[PDB]
Amino acid sequence: MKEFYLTVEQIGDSIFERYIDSNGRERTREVEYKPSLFAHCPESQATKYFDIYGKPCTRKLFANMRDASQWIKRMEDIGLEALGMDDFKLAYLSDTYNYEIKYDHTKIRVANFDIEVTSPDGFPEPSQAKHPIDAITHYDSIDDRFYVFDLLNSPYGNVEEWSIEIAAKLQEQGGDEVPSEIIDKIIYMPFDNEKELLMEYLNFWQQKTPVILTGWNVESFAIPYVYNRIKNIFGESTAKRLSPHRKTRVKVIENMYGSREIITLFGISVLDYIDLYKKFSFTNQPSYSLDYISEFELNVGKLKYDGPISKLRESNHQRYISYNIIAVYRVLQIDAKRQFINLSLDMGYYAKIQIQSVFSPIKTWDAIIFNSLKEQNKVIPQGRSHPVQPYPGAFVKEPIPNRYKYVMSFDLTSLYPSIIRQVNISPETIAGTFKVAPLHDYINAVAERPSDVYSCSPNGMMYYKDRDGVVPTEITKVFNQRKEHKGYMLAAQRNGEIIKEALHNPNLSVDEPLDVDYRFDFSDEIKEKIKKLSAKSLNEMLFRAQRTEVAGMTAQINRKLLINSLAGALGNVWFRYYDLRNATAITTFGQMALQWIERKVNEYLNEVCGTEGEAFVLYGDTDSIYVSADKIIDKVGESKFRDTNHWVDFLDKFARERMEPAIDRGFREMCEYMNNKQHLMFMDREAIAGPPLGSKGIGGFWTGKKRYALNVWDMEGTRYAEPKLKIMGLETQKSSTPKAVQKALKECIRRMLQEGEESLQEYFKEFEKEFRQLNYISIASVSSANNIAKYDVGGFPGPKCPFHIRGILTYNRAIKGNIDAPQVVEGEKVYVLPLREGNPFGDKCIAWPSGTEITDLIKDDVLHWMDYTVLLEKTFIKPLEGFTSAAKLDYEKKASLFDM
DNA sequence: CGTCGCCGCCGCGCGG
DNA sequence: CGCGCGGCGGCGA
Ligand SMILES: Cc1cn([C@H]2C[C@H](O)[C@@H](COP(=O)(O)OP(=O)(O)OP(=O)(O)O)O2)c(=O)[nH]c1=O
Ligand SMILES: [Ca+2]
Ligand SMILES: [Ca+2]
Ligand SMILES: [Ca+2]
Ligand SMILES: [Ca+2]
Ligand SMILES: [Ca+2]
Repeated sequence: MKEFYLTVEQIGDSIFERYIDSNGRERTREVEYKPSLFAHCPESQATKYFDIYGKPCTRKLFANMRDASQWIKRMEDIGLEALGMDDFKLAYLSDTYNYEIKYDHTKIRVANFDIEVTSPDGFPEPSQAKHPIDAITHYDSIDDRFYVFDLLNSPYGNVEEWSIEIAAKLQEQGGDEVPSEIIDKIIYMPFDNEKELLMEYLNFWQQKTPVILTGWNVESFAIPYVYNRIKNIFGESTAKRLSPHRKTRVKVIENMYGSREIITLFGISVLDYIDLYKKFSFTNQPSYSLDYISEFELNVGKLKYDGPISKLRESNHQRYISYNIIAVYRVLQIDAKRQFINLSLDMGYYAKIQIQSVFSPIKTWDAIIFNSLKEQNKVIPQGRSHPVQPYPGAFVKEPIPNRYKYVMSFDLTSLYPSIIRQVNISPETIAGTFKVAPLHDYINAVAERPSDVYSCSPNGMMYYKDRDGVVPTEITKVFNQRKEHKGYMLAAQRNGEIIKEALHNPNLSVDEPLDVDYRFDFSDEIKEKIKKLSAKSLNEMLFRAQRTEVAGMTAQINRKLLINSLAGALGNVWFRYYDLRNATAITTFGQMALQWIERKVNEYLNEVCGTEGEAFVLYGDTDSIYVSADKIIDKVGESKFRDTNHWVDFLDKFARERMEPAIDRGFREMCEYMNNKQHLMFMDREAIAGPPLGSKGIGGFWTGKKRYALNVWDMEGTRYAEPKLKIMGLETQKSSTPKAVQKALKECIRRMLQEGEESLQEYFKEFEKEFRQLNYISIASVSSANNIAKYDVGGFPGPKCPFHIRGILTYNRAIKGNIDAPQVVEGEKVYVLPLREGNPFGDKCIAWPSGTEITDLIKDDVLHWMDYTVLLEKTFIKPLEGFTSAAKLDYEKKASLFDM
């Protein structure tokens, strides 16, 4: 096979590399790598190395990496550019793997672990590590086994061995309901003392050294606790055995609030799953406990136990160990679904970076670009110092707040990357500048043509048309990958809707799910078989369809994020190719493109309908437009349609056959105007929205910029079995809004758009009556706990203290002097509740860590003093009044003459 | 060390 | 609750 690296590190003058050899075996080597850097030379000397501007360079080969680094410093002291890859391990990887990397995931050791630490005196601080580690479950991807290390004797209690038999039994049998599919995969090892446990762990770690190290909060907890506990018991050199090269560093993350010291293990790539999940999942959650994320992702119940966790080992060691094992598997199950590890490996190997660098698009793009340029013997520029400067972004149209019955949206495919490709925006393609007219002049096509030679953006920039820049070239490759995966995703989604439809008539039989590839549209043959299947098989197929969809979503949306990050990186000072001329060229062009097509769509539809000056485009944001279709529907007449799907077909056909061709012509004209290198402004129909035929639903409404709701029947070619609410910006979409409130506000909107004013009034009235029965968690707001110490004055709110910080301070006073109460962690999420006047907490609100029940100490008092009225007024009624007034509806029935 | 736009809540200090 | 301004949180692109 083709060799591929596992991990790479620079230690002084040595590259330490772990890799898979041609035989598929893990090896390690130390290389005294001689790096090269470059300096400009006279045009009058022979060379094959040139910078991106075509200036000739001479290669400087160094005896070792430290010499190379010192040369950089001397070049700074002289005042001359030191060119080339100054991250010597990226140069090493480029030299060693001078080909597209084919990796075999089965050869890569992915370790998933978690630890248990019994602690009576509060949260066990990793940097102190003063309490015994009493359980480690370490899953190994290569062995496919859960290795369980269990402490039997501790200063906090001596316990019996864990029973695998009881762990397999149902909870109703007194068991732990450890899923049957992993029972045979548990290798259980009890220990009489913590020393032997840790020594055996390290020996085990030596035999099965993780390449990818993951788990839940392992970077902030498990890793530093294990390292520090071992350091406390045995000394540093023994702790350093967690690194295959025996080197570690104790380092902080730079922020703007506080600091936390994490452990860098040289020769391992740590990908904490919480960090994988936060970057790649495209959610914001009220809580990031594994219980919460597991319930959300997998619909599994919370791990249930009595008393505090600090007493669990003592009271019920059986369950303690089982819940440790189950916690590991749940991360595996989340990954099986989301596929973030797979995504990380893909991106990592593509860029030829340390895998853990996927968290950093700047590092990723820096390495992609460097490899692309090196292939052509081109030399990258030195990174420079730049002051942070604000620059303009997208255009957003101000909508007229109103109901909107029929709506068709259109959206530009991958806007910013396509602008980069169309215009040819790249560091080395800058051709010069032209004299800019006000942007509206370009929008209305009244400004003089920018250039007859070069490709232009209305910010004044000009670019070469003779050849593609490295940015367009490299961004196009990832874009194409993205497109493929989006194709798989949408097809899985369409297939899902076919299964949903079929589920309306399940056939009563014993049968199996069809063996199909969900990434491809179901054939007619498959459709007919599905029409003959039982609910059991259809539901299992739907589950499989939805899993394929999720897999496709992960692959596509994060490649989208990566290509969009290239456009953003051009506006970040740490990017090697930082250039505000290029970042602004993208965004200004975007503002022109949007407003230009607004004009064209308006001009086109006015002609179709025989009017003048009327606005059809009601809204737009960045690259999408929302077109009112009322008049199109009205021109045929609502009476003429058989059912909802019929007018949906009609709008789909009208958008695909009349509007899209007009949109294309309008954009082809803009391309010529700007003299761009390649027409790539592709604006397709996205949504078809409206109320059900014959109903009193309003279809959609806008309250303002980035705030609207639509009743969608068709989204980029996916015809839904049941209409789906597209809601943006409104309170239903915010992680800060109470759960039950999100739910009720969503149902109010559903009723408004699908059913009408009377249905909405019927629901509101019922919610208002029953609201006081809602569980306190379901009605708590959520916020992030930032800068607590800034607003802490003696335990009481300082000047300008935010509401939620006030709540935290109230909580702190209430729990003061209590070792075992959950402390609020700076930066993490809190639930927030209003408190009625004259409560014992001595303030108007209280906040506690999210995802958890509030400590039993103050729960009863919180539940008794919760201010439901404030809750109902602030989180529900005020948002609802905002919706309804915008939609010109009343949520409460107004009095009429009929009341006699 | 991808970006900007822009919403609503809140504290504050008004606003004769 | 009448109002904007700045801080904040949190999405929407
Ligand atoms: C989502 C997102 C968009 N944008 C900008 C760049 C996008 O091109 C532009 C439009 O956003 P989107 O329409 O959400 O995304 P897109 O056009 O790039 O991709 P798609 O084909 O799925 O429509 O807004 C960002 O800068 N960062 C982001 O995270
Ligand atoms: Ca635990
Ligand atoms: Ca788009
Ligand atoms: Ca599209
Ligand atoms: Ca059937
Ligand atoms: Ca869009």
